[PDB]
Amino acid sequence: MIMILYWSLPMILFILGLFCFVSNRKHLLSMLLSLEFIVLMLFFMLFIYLNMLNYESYFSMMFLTFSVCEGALGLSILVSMIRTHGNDYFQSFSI
Amino acid sequence: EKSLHYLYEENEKAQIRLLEDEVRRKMSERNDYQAYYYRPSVAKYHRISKEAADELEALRGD
Amino acid sequence: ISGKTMRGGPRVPKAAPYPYKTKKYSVFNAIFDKTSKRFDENSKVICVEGPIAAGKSKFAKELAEELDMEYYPAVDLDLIYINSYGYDMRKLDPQLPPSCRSYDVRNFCLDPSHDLAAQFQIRMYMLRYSQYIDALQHVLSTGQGVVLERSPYSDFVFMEAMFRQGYLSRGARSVYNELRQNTIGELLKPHLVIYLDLPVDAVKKQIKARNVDYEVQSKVFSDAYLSDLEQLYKQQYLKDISTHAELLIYDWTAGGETEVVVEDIERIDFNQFEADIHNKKMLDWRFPLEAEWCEARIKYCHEKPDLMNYFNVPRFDVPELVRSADDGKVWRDVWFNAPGMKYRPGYNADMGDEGLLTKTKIGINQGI
Amino acid sequence: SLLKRAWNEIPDIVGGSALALAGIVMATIGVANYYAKDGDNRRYKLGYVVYRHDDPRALKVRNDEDD
Amino acid sequence: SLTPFLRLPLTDLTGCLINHQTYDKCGKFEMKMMECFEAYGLERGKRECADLISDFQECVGMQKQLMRFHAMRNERYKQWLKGERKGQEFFADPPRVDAY
Amino acid sequence: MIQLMLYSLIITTSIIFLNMIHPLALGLTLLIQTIFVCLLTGLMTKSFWYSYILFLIFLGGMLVLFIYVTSLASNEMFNLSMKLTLFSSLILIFMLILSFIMDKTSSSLFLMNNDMQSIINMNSYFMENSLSLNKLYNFPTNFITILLMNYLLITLIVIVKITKL
Amino acid sequence: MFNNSSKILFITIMIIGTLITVTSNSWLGAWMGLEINLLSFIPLLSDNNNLMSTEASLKYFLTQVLASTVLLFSSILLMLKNNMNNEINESFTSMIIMSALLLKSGAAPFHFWFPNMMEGLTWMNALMLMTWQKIAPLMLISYLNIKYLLLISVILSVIIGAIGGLNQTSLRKLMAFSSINHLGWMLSSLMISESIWLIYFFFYSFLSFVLTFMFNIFKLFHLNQLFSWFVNSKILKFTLFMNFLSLGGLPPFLGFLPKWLVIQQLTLCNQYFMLTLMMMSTLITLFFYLRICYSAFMMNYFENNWIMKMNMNSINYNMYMIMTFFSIFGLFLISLFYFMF
Ligand SMILES: CCCCCCCCCCCCCCCCCC(=O)OC[C@H](COP(=O)([O-])OCC[N+](C)(C)C)OC(=O)CCCCCCCCCCCCCCCCC
Ligand SMILES: Nc1nc2c(ncn2[C@H]2C[C@H](O)[C@@H](COP(=O)(O)OP(=O)(O)OP(=O)(O)O)O2)c(=O)[nH]1
Repeated sequence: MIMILYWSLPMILFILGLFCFVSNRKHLLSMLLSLEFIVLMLFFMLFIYLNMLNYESYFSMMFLTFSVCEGALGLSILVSMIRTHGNDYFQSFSI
Repeated sequence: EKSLHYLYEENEKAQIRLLEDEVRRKMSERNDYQAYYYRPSVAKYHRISKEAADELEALRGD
Repeated sequence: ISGKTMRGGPRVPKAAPYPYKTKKYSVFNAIFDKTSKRFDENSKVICVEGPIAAGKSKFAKELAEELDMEYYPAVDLDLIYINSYGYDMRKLDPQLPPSCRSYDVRNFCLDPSHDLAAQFQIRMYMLRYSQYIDALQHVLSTGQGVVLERSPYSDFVFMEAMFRQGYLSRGARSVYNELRQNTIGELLKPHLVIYLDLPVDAVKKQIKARNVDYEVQSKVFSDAYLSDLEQLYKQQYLKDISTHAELLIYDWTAGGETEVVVEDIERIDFNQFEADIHNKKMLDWRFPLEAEWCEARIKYCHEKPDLMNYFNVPRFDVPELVRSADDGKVWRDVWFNAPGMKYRPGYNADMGDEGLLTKTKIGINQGI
Repeated sequence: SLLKRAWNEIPDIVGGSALALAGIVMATIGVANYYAKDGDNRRYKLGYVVYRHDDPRALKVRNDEDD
Repeated sequence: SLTPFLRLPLTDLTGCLINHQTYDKCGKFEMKMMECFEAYGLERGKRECADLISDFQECVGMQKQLMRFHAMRNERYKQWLKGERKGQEFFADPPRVDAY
Repeated sequence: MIQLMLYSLIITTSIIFLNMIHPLALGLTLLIQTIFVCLLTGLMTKSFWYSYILFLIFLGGMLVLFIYVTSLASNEMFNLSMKLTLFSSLILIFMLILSFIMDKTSSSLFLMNNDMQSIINMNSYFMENSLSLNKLYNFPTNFITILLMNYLLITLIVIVKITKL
Repeated sequence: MFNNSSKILFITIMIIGTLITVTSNSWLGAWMGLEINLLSFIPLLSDNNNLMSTEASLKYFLTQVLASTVLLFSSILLMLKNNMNNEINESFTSMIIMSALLLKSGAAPFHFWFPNMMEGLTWMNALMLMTWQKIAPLMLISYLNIKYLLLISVILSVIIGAIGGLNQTSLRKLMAFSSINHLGWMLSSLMISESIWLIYFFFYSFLSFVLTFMFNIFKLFHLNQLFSWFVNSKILKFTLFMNFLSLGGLPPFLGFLPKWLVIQQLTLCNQYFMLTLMMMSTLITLFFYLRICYSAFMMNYFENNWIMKMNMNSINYNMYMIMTFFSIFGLFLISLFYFMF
C-alpha cells in the first residue's frame, strides 16, 4: 500500500534510533547521538509531509530551531556533570 | 400545608431535573446545540490566510 | 584591610547602609538595590578564636574600634532564658519538670555530668549559627565587616572536649555530628582567623585571676580538659580553617599588643587570592557576577528561616535528648503562659504594649 | 562626556551606530515614499496578467510611460 | 483542524502556520470543508460533512490515485511474468516531454 | 535511481550506527548521515534551500558541539574492523543491485519537484525559493520567527545558567 | 525559588509555552509550545547546592524528549494518513499520540520516572512539576476519543499510585505517588467532561499549593521529620494537618467536592465499575495520608528539646494560612459556585 512503499523507511529507522536511544548496552553520549539521529529522521518524515502542500515548507526551520535548541540543551545538561560527577560519567550504562 | 407545598416544589424540581437530563442526553447524542456538547471549529485563520494570499497577488510585481 | 591610624580618619561607606533589620530583601528588592556597590577592603569577616581564659572580648572590641568594624559579642544562654521584655525564665524552674529545667553555663560549671549538657552544647551551636548569619547580614547589606569572638566552625572543639572528659555519650556526638553535617555547609567561611595562643597553665592562671564565682571551685577546668581543647584547636579546627581563612598565631602569654597585630593584618594582600578562580582560599566569597552576590544576600537576609529550619533532624535513639510528652506538655503550659511569651514579641498586651487594635506589623527574622 | 568616551574607546561601533541610524531613517523614508504613491499596485506584473473591463482591478492600472 | 481548549491571544500566531489556503492545487476544496466545520462544528462535521472531507483527503493525500497507479503497474508486471506481454511492447507509447 | 542509492546509503549508515559504540565514531556516522538526509530531502523539493538550511544548522552549526564533546570524551582511537566494512559493502552492493532489478517509476516519490509541476503553472516561473519562504515574513506568521529569534536568545540565557560558567 | 529574576523570567516563559500548547489548533504548534515549556523548565529543576537536581534534570530531559519526538512522529503520521488534524475513525496513530502524552503526564504504565526524579528535588519545583507541567499534556488528551487507553491508564493509576506510596517514607516520593493517583481521577473525568476535569484539576492544584507550602516553609522531607517539627501550640499543628484529610476526600473539608462531582458525573454517565475500582483504591491514599497524620492527631509527643522557636517565612506563611482556611472551611462556598453546571 501507500504506507508500505512511501515513507516506510523513516518509520523503520525511527524505531531503530528509538531502540538505540533506550538500549542498556549504550551510554549517555550514544543516547544523545541516537536522539539527533531520530531528529534527522523526523526532519525527513516532516519534509515528506510538508511537500504534499506546495508552499508550506517554511515550517522546516521552525522544528529545526526547536530540536537544535533541544540538542544544545542536552549537551549542556550532560557536560554540567563534569565538575560534579567527574569525566567518567560518559561511560555510565545506567541512570 | 407546609409539607404539601414543599412536596410540590420538590416534585416539580424532580420533573425539571429529569427533563434537563433528557435534553442533555439528546444534545450530547447529536451535538446539535451550541451551548453544551459542541466543539467550535472556526475557519477564521484559514480565511485570514486566504485574504493574505489574495493581498500578496497585488504585491507581486517590480 | 586598612587601619584608622594609617588612613588618618574613619572609613567612608561606598553606598547608603541598607536597613536590613527593618526591610526585607527579596528578588524584587534585589532588582533595584544592588549589593556589590558598597564593598571595599574593610568588608571581611574576622573570627578571633582562642582558649577560654584568653582576652578576646577586649581584643575584639579594640580591633573593631581600630579597623572600623562592628564587634559581635560571644553568645551566652541568657538570650533564650531572657525574652524580649526582659523577664528571666530561670524563675520558672520550680514549675518546670526537672528533666526540662534551665541549664546555663553556670549549671555546667558546677554540674557537668548532667543529662541536659548534651542539649546545652547543641543550644550553644544554635546561638553561634544564629549569630554568624546575623554577622553575614551585616556584611552583605551594609558593607561593614564584622568581628566575632566565637564562630560556629569552632564549636565542635568544645563538643569533643566534653566528650573526652566523659560528659557526653556516643549518641550525643552522633547527633551533634549529624546537625553539623546538616548545617555547616550553608554559611560562608570567614576571611581571617586570629588564634590567641596560650599555654595550659596560663589559662588556669587567668581563670583564677578573673575570680568568677562559678569558674572557681569547679572541676571542669582541669589539666586534661583545657589541654584537650588547646590541642584540638590547633590540630583540627585551625587545620580545617587554614584552607580557606588566613590564620594568625599570636603568642598571648603576655598582656598582648594591639598595634603589632594590626600591622600584621595590614601587610596581608587580599587581592592575590582572587587571581586564581579555583583557589581554595577565599572560595566562598568569590562571586563573579552581581546576580550571585544578590543571591548570596537573599540566602541570609531572606532565607534565614530555612537555615534555622535545617536544625530539624529527628534522632530519637538518645534518651537524654528526648523530652517526654507529659513533661513537654507541662513545659508548654509553663513557658508559653509566661508574661513574656504569651504571644509573639511586640504583641503582648500584658507587659505594656498599646495600639494592638490597628497593628499588623510582624517583623523580619523574628523568633515566634 | 559620554560620546567622547565612546568615540575614544570604540569608534567603529559609534560609526556603525551612525550608519544604522541613517539606515533606519532612510528605511522610514523609503516606506513613506512607497506608501505615498500606489506602491501596492506595481507597474510591471509577473506572469501573464489580464483583467476584463468588468473587474474593479482593471480601473486601477497604471498608464505611465516606461522609465 | 483541532479546536483549541482556550481561545486566548496566543492562538493568533499558531493558527495560520499550516494551511492549504496559500496557493495550492485544491485549497478551495479545504475551504469547502473548513466553512462546513463552522456550520456543524467539529463533532457533527465528522458525520454530516463526510463527503467534503474525503475529496480534500483524496486531493492532497493522493491515496486512491496512487493506489490506482500501483494497480495499473503491478498488473502490467503480472502480465509480463505470466507471459501475456513480452518483448519491445512491454511499455506503451511514452508521452511527450512537455505533455504534463 | 539515485534516490534509491541514498536510501541504501542511509540504511547502511543506520545499521552501522546501531552496531558501533565509540562516541566520536557515532558522531562521524551522524555527520555522514546528515549529508545523505540533506540530499534526499533535496530530491522531493522544488529547490535546495531547506537542504542548505538543514546543512548549516545541523551539521556545520550544531554537530560540532557533539564532535567536540565526543572527541574530548574518548582518549582511545577507533578499532576498525574489516568484517563490518565487508558486511556494509556486501549489503550496499546487494541493495544497489536490488534497486537495479526494481522498477524505479513505482519506487519514485509522489512529491513534485520544480520540473514535475505543470507547464501552465504560473507560480513556478516567478522566482526560485520565493513563495515557500514568503510566509516567514508576512502577516500574521511573522510573530513565530520573531518568537524564534527571542527563543534563541532565551536559549542562550538558559544555557549560561545551567552550565554555571 | 526566587533567588534570581532570571527564574521569574523562566517562569513567565514556561507559562507562555504552556499557553501556546493548550491553545494550538494544530498538532505541530502544540509540539512547538511543548518545546518552549521544556526549554524553560530545564533551568528550574537545576541548582548548584543540590547534587541530585542535575541528574533529575537529565532524567526529565530524556523522558520529555523521548515523549515529544514520539508525539511529533505520530502527529506527522496522522497528517500523512488524513491531512486534517482530526480523525473520523480512531486508529493506532491516535494510540501512539495518547501514549506519548501519557509519558509526558505520568500515567502509571509510564510513571516510573516521576517519583524517581522527585526523590531529589525541592518543594517548589515539585509544586511546578505536579501542577503546571500537568497542564500541557492533559489538555491535549481531551482531543482524542479512544476509551480503552484511558480505561487502562485510570485503572493502573489508581491501583499503582495508591499501593506504591505505602513503602515510601520520603515526603516527596509519597506526594508524587499521591499525585499519580490524583492524576487517574483527572483522566477518568476527561472521558465524561472537559469542565469537571477543570474543577478537579483546579482544586487539586489548590490542595497541592496549600500542602506543599507546609513542607517548603518548614523544610520537611521525611516522615520522621514531621514528628520532630516544633509548633508552639499543638492545636495549631493538629489544625494545619487537616489538609491531608481535606485532600484525601473527607466530607466536612474541601477536597471532597471535586471527587464528589466526579462521582456525580460518572454515575450520570453510566460508568459504575471504574468508579468502584477507583474508590476501593483511594482508601490506600487516605491511609498514607493518615500515616502522615500520626505526627499531629495525637496531642503530645516525645519531642527533641534542642529547638524551642518556630522559624518561618512571613509572606509565604501569610499566603499559606488563607488557603488552609479554605481547604477545611471551603464547603460553605458551594452556594456561591456556579461552574459545576
Ligand atoms: C590596494 C590596497 C593596498 C593597501 C592595502 C593592502 C592590504 C589589503 C587590506 C588588508 C587589511 C588588513 C587585514 C588585516 C587586519 C588586521 C587588523 C585588525 O583586524 O584590526 C582590528 C581592529 C580592532 O579594533 P580596535 O583597534 O578598536 O581594537 C584594539 C584596541 N582595543 C582592544 C584596546 C580596544 O579594527 C577593527 O575591527 C575596526 C572595525 C572594522 C573597520 C571599520 C568599519 C567601521 C564602519 C565604517 C565607517 C563608519 C562611518 C565613519 C564615518 C562617520 C562617523 C560618524
Ligand atoms: N560547654 C561549653 N562551655 C563553653 C562553650 N563556649 C564557652 N564555654 C565556657 C567555657 C568557659 O567557662 C567559658 C569560655 O570563656 P569565653 O570563651 O567566653 O572567654 P572569656 O569571657 O573568659 O574571656 P574573653 O571574653 O575572651 O576575654 O565559657 C561551649 O560551646 N560549650
